[PDB]
Amino acid sequence: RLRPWLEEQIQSGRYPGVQWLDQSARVFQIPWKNIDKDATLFRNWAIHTGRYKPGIDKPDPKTWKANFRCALNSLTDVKELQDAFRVYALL
Repeated sequence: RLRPWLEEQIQSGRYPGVQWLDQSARVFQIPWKNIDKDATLFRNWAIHTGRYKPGIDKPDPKTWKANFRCALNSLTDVKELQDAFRVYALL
């Protein structure tokens, strides 16, 4: 379920740093950066997967980021391009 969701998130542009680097190639970029106030991809992914209920349980970005890294790293159809940001290609 992560690949369909992630595609629209890059598209929304409502996540600073989360943008296409080569839209033709579906190559995009995630800002990989215990308090984070911002509405990051990790937070909204925890919201969407039902694992964070804003305002009623206490924010926790360490776990948001950890759990997003598990989902994204286990996608077979998303590959990381490697040599504070990660570059991925949709496939």
